[PDB]
Amino acid sequence: CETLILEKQGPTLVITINRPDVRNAMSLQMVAELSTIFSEIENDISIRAAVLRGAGGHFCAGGDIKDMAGARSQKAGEGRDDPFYKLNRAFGQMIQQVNESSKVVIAITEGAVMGGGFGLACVSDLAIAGPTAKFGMPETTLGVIPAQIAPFVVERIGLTQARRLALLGLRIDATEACKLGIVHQVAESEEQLSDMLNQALERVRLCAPDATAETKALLHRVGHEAMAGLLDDAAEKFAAAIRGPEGAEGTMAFMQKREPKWAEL
Amino acid sequence: CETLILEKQGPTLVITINRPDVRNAMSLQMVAELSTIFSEIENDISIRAAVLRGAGGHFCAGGDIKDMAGARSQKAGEGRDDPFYKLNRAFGQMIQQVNESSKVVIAITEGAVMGGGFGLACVSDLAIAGPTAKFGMPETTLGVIPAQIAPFVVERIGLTQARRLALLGLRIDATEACKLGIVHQVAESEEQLSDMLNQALERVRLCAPDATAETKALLHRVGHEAMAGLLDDAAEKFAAAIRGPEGAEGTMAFMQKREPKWAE
Amino acid sequence: CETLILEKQGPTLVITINRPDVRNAMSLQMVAELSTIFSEIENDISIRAAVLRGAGGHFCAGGDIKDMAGARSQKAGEGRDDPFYKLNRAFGQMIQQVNESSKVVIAITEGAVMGGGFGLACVSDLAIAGPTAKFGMPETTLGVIPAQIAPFVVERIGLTQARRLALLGLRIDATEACKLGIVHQVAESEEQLSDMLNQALERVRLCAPDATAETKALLHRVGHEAMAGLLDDAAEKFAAAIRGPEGAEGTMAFMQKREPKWAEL
Repeated sequence: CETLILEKQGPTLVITINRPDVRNAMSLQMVAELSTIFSEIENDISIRAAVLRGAGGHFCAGGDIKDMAGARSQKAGEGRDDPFYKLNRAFGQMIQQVNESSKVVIAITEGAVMGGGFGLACVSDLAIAGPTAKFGMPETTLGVIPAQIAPFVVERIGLTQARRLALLGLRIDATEACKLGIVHQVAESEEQLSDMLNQALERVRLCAPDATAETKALLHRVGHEAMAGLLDDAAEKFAAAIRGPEGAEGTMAFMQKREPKWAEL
Repeated sequence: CETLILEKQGPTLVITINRPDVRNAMSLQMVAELSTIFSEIENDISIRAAVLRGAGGHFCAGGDIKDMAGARSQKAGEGRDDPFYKLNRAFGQMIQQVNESSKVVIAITEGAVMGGGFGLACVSDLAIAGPTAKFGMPETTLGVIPAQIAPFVVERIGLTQARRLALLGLRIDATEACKLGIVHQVAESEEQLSDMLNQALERVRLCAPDATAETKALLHRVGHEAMAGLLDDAAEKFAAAIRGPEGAEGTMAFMQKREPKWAE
Repeated sequence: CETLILEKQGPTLVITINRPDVRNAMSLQMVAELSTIFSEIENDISIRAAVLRGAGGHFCAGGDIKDMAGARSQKAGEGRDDPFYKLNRAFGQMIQQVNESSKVVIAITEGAVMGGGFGLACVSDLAIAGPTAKFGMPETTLGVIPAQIAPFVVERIGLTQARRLALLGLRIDATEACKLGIVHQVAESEEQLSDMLNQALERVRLCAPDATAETKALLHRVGHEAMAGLLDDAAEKFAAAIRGPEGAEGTMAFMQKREPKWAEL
């Protein structure tokens, strides 16, 4: 990886965004590497959680002006052939992919949180903010549509709060972001961040990977199909988990007050 | 009823979940009794609210291990004839049915709130927690899918807050449950809990029964169909209500600065 | 306009509801004039924002009895032809229209906010409450279904908080209204109300009109079609904006550390 530092750490992969020189501005190249890492871990057993963090006290400054310059310089198509379409769309593919990943996705969100980075925060299972975290959508002030980001902001916090943020192009701080639900928690120091992150990784260790993945997929279906058919499907998944190896293991563990296999070390 | 105490009390049915010995663990039998009570009152016009409360300071400890034992020992099945399927699915049927009941459903949640109990709280029109209420999804921790509960958590508080509770299997206190919208209010004493309950029941007395039920049914349709057609249907319901008994009665009551008949 | 005082200031149309005599009870005539104004400005490119305010310290005290009496007098009919149908439906028509307007809609809500007024507040891009603001749904208390208003309350604040307000016929104050998301901010006094308005109008000045409009329409689509197809269309809108007058102008503005033309004082 050119753009990211990877580190295994028990059942959890730490992904550090590694371009502190340009405040982690997000380039097409990064997008592709993120897409790749998430595709590779998707059907991997040892990885239960993925932590997203930026090197240098900044999560993401925005896009990379260079990819835009690059795309202007290419031949103009008009459709999905247009280099600006292709450039922009890949941000949404990757964000959506991360949203639907079978892994527990944790975003540690420091300093600037913009563009693609704001999107990633909007699709995490847990987001923790550092006290300098700033979240903004200045796009319309530049005559640009926040096309790939705003839709995840609507899912994240709802239409009512998203309207205000997106259409007035506001920049907000960690405390307001937490109140709105962009992030779940705010840490008042670099220390508290660590504790909060560790507590959450503790939680990941105790939770069963297959059950966690099946649950997560059920959650994304709520509200997009009738509840009754969803619950039918949910009950089949329950019956299947009970008769499969994880549920078997989990029963034994509660019998003897001991930790289950997936939770050891 | 064997798992529930039913007490009528004006236009309000008080349903007390009554297995204090096992801190109100929810059994298939309880599921069936709840489902039956709610079908029976669905049209009984003298009942306007149902209050759900657990005896002995706990709402629901979880599922009944004995129902699972029972299912294990039955003959295994393919898919929807699997006994685990039937057992689990019945919980979601009851919860969905409570959610769509034409009555105003108030939940009073104290102590442990888990499994079916958590689901019921997530499906109430008003939920009031006592200071000791704890809400947890420990399921994935035991290699179990919280299949019939988590979906109602998502409906109740949104995907963003539900993914965190469910996927980290957290257990939260009343204040956090209120802040997220699992419950609407938190009492700080048993007394404050009674008063809030009584204020809510007073509001139920003042509200017209057929209009409350029609309104409720429309609230559930929002976001599951095109808004323009919903408003069309809603305007027909408006017209019908105005023609009918309650509208007539309601306008007069306001004209004569007096309580309407359903408030009696 | 018979019920409304209209005032233009910059690209902001200030619409003042003007029946202080009856605390701004919303008549069928008011509904018709509101719908007319929003139809006309929909293309007028000199208007960027519409501000809704009430005269005399109240936003809307409810429906107009006169319209109801009028409707009882008319020939009864069935379904679409029922005069009660017609009377009711038009309120939702207008509210939906205002919800989807291309303009940034700001609601300034004081005193009573009920009926159509509550509905409007629930479809604003930004709502600011003054300290006297009171929001209620007394309809079922009168044997009436709040048919046109409640569906927007559900979109505004969610089913969970809306079931309580609506089905117990509650009336709440400004700070509870803010906590639930009916309004986005609350003022302590008159002059704070003015600052908040001016700050919002400043943000409107800085945001480019066409991009604001395209973004707003993408936002209303979220949750009502598959995400992937929506991001497809979003990227198309992004490309077209980049290659349009507004996008070219905006990059310029940022090249020469100068305001873009749409910001022009």
